[PDB]
Amino acid sequence: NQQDFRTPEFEEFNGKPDSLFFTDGQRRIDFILVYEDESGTNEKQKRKRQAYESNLICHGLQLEATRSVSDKLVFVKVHAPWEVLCTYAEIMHIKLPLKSFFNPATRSRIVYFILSRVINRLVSSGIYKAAFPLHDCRFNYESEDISCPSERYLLYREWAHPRSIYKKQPLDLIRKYYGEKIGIYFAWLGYYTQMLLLAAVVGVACFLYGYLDQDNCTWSKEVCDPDIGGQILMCPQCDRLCPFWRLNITCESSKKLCIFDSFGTLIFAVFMGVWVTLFLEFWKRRQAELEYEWDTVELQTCGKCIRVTLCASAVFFWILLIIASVIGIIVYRLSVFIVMATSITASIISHIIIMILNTIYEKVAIMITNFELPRTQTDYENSLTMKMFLFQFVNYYSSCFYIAFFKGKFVGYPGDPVYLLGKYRSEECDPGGCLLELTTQLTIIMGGKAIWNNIQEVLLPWVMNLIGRYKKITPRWEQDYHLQPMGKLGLFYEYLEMIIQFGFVTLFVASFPLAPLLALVNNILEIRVDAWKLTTQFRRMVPEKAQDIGAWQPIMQGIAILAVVTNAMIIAFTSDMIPRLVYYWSFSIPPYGDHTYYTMDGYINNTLSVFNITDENPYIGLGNYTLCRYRDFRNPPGHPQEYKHNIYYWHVIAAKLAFIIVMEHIIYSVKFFISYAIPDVSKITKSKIKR
Amino acid sequence: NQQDFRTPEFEEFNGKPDSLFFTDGQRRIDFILVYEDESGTNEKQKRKRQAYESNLICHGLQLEATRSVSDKLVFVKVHAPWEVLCTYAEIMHIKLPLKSFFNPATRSRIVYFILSRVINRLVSSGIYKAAFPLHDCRFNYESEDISCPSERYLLYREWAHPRSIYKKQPLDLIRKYYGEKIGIYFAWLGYYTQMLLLAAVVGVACFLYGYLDQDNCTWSKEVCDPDIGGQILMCPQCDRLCPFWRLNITCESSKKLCIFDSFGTLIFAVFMGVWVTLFLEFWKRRQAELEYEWDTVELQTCGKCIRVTLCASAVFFWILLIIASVIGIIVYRLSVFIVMATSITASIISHIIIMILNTIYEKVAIMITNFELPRTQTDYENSLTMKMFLFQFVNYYSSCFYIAFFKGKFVGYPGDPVYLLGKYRSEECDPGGCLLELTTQLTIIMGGKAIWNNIQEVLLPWVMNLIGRYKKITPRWEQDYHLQPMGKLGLFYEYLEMIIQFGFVTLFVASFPLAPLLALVNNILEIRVDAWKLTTQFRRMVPEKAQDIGAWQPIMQGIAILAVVTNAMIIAFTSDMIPRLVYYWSFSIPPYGDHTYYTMDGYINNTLSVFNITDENPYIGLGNYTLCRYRDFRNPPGHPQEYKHNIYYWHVIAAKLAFIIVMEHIIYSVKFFISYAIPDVSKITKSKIKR
Ligand SMILES: [Ca+2]
Ligand SMILES: [Ca+2]
Ligand SMILES: [Ca+2]
Ligand SMILES: [Ca+2]
Ligand SMILES: [Ca+2]
Ligand SMILES: [Ca+2]
Repeated sequence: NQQDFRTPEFEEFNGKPDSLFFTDGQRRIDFILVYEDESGTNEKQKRKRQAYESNLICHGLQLEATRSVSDKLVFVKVHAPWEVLCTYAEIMHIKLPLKSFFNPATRSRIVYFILSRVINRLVSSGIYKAAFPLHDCRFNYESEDISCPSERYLLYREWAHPRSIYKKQPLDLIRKYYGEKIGIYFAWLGYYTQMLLLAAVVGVACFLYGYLDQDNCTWSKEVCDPDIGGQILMCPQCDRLCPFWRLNITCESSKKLCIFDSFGTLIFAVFMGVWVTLFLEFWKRRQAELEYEWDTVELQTCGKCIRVTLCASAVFFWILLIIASVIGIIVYRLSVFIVMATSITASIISHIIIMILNTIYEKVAIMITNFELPRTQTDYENSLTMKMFLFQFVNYYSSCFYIAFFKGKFVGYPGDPVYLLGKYRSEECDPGGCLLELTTQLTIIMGGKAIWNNIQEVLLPWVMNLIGRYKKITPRWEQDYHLQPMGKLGLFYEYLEMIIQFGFVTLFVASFPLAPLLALVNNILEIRVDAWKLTTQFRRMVPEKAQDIGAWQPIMQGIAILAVVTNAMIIAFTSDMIPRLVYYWSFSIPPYGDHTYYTMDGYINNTLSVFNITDENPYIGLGNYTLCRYRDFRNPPGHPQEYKHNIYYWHVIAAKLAFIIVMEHIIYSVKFFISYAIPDVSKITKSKIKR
Repeated sequence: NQQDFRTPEFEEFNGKPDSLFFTDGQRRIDFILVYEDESGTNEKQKRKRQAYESNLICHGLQLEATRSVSDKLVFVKVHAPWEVLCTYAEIMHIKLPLKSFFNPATRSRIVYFILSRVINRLVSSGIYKAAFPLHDCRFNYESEDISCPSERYLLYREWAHPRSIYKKQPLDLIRKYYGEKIGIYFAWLGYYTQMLLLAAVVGVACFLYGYLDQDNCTWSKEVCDPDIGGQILMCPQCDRLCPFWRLNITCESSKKLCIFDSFGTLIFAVFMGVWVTLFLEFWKRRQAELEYEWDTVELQTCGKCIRVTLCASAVFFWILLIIASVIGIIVYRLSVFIVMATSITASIISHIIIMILNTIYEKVAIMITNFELPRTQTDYENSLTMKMFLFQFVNYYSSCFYIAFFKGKFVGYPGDPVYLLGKYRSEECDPGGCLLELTTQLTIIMGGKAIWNNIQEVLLPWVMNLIGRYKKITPRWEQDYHLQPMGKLGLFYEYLEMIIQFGFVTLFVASFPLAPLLALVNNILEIRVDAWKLTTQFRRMVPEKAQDIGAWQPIMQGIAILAVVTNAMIIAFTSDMIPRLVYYWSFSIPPYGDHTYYTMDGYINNTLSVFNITDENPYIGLGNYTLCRYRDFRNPPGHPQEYKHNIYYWHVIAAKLAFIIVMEHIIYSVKFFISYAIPDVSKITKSKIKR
């Protein structure tokens, strides 16, 4: 309880490079302590460190210290004797198998439990420079010690090196080396990859179905036809900045659309609702099986309500402010890049700004909790998880929800457009369409940002380690000291990235079916990059235990429900499928159309709405034209209700709302049945539980 | 393990009238068995019963048998000695309080558990006529024995007597006397009554709001006025059976409608969604509180899959057939009663037919499970509960779903109506409207059928007991013998009645807001009737333990979700609120209407569709009239798309679908937020859990 004496056996030896034991070699190293003290704060830190070391020795730990060969830094070796291990294995409910004994992971967990009971406070307040366990050896080389297993080398060879990309994950080795959280993260990632392979082959089937009929989609042929889709002259998209345009750029746009907008995409969206349900249910079953195999189950006012309400209101205000900022920044970045290839540059500029404001968002997300922190790890972690996920959701998915549900959805007919305010003429979608723009944005996100994110993940920790080493034989503790410490909530970031990808896959799956395939390739690379940067660059973290992914499971459930709603809204409002269907059924018939049987020909001409120049009148300056046609269902000019919504408009909007209702109800019913018909715990797992 | 000897101490004594003990008086009676044997089957029954009694004696029980004073019926008293009770309280996980000992309820439960382990099989195969515990004393009189508590007398005086209808439920006494199942049923009933009081005062406020504005609803005044609602001549409701009618019966019909069809009803529907959410959440908290207080927490292939699928298919087929039978019988009973008071007679005829087919439905619901019975009580009971509830749901709620969502919804214009087949002209709703018919049906159900059900519950057990006694001092066993035995799933029927009432309250709350009040009165009477018939009429049941209401909780969750959907559909399709709203907002304006500002005057004339006689033509025979109007939004005759749906129809249907979408999404979001914001277990309950 007092700084009676210092760390015993203060001896220096760095000759053995890959020795995890002490100088005698009898006992291994379950933790390492780092401090620099030789150069009024200095004496206070010295006294407090001496007190802490004395407490550690008195509790039963053995501390042996050495100084860095490359001086002023002193490394202290921490080991738990046999008695300490036995007594804290009796205290901490550890599921030992009863028919050296403990793998180094659980030993380091025990010693960190001891440090917490008597550790992060010293490190945070500059007292201790670092404190960590040790790796077995260098990732690329076998350990010099024959006795010590070089399982880090094995994990680098068969699991982390890109050359073994196609091999199955040794999901038992990574959990026995790193811990249950890392192991369950990688198991969840692998299962997610398998389900993505299933959804990806189904989506490729749908894509090929839409590609084989690409030569028969009548509307796309008419758009490409110069005799039908060339005669149609459209109205300018913006004010005084766009000219009158025909419908022949929409030739290529609509070929790609007919590929990406057909019955195959709707079939795939229904299948994807089913597939999300199956993914969630079978992950519940796999999670139960992993819980059994790994034994993850272990155990160890008015003013306050007013403050909670005020903080929630402040968080909501901040979220709304960031929503507006993201929408404005993407609109103004598009405007900047106006004066394709430009999309990629705009995408990377938005990515850099998003990462800057993401760092800002992390800072504000810890600040908001700073004055309301219960300091209990589980609830604080879950609250921070929810808040950070809300922020990331806001950013990433607002950039896409603006295109899907807000862009072009609230404008008017060319005569008297919807003028917002002093700066007005709110942008409408591209000539290709809102759906094609959303598809291109999702493709850019998936492909380009997955590639660049994996490259950054590979390089940034490696770059930091390289620059740290830039500024001869070194022991294990010194080598581990020159490694990036994976800070607080590091695995949280990996889970967050994968949940963002899952939201991208499921929420907007009705736009392009290749999202599961693009996520499949990304995940196949992601397993290896996350394994490699954890194995080689980042310093080894103390193992712990987790029985599930955490708040990410409720987050995924909410994303699934929101995905049903969002896919219904995408097929109804963003997509053009329902107007085509309504024409083919109830407007190519004698009461409205002229065709005898239900067909699709003469659809583009009949859908578009005329607008003659009877309206400043900025349109006459653009050209000598007199009538332009726009993507709306108003009455023709000269009608008694001209520019007002006509019978066709309300028919189509009723069909859209009816489709939303029918699809949502049927999909929710099927999801309810599948979740009901699937036992969340497998029969084999029940049988082995009975034993 | 052999029939070595009979029941010891075979003596006859009936002098003591309310003696719960044996002849000696040292030991109380924990069970009574009924058998008659003095008159090949006889000797086998004698041998089997003697073996059963010998086994009971060997296991530790003491059995004394006496014959009835009024012969051939012999009653056997069953007592558990101190050693057996102690050893089985050690066996069965009983939470005895440590700072005669056991209350007779748990003693009876233990003895019944012993009988089951070594009782129902004998009763089923005529071996034992009946097997029951005994009550302490007569309900209306004190116990003759001074020492014995007269807690049945106390329950009658304070809780079962209708004179104490305003008292609090002695919810601890009823669970300590009857058991945890009955106790939790009555606790749920009391909490349901409290929440019904809340919903009832709110609904009375909404009804008052609709009743005060009864003189300001313009459309009802127009209907009543002979100048507007009298000149409108409507088409005959049926073919060759109904005449041309004006719109003046709809005067009174619309007065009542404007009372029951107003924004107050919509506000109350939203509030009822919130109230169902709060009811479920606070019942979860109350159930946790009762689990803590009462300590209810206790513990003690291809061919098969094909058979399960076949059984599910058979169940679905039977359900559909019963749906058809119920709709056909109600339609044909209405037809019979055609050739008000007639509704009441039709209601009671339907009630009699419903009870007959309910007996048949219980028979078929046990038959379907007989050949697939796992024989484990929990799963088989849950399956039977779900199937029987599905059947009762189909009956009760299909009689109303036909009126709401199908009657008059799929018909045609009077010229060439929807002719189904050889017998055709599908019936349209009454001149008052589908909503008024639904509200009248619900009022009949609630008021008349609740009063009649309570009267039947009071009389039928009492009448059966009277006729049984029809065919001088009688001891306890003989007194209990002449009582109606609450058979299998007896408590299930009470729960089913209350859940049917809950479904009527929640699913159709958008029709009339007095449903919560009518449920409140019914439940205040129901607590007393269920207490009285259980205490005085029905024979005592063996106590059991249950920590929740059972499958009724998932059933109520499903009913809540379906009630959100059903109230949305009722307000949209069955109710006329949305057409009125659409007229007032977007059809009393210059583009369509003539009025300057938004108003509701001239709504009835503008909504109805004209139809001149240009069609057999049964309409000319009925009268000399030439044009009639009908409740549809077709084009006027002579239009280029005459009798086809017009702009008004599609605008109205789009608004109906949009309201369904918006209301469902908002209500589900609010329910999600409230269930999230409310912890399922109370804070005080958590604090006492910590102790
Ligand atoms: Ca990545
Ligand atoms: Ca990653
Ligand atoms: Ca399930
Ligand atoms: Ca009743
Ligand atoms: Ca009852
Ligand atoms: Ca809750």
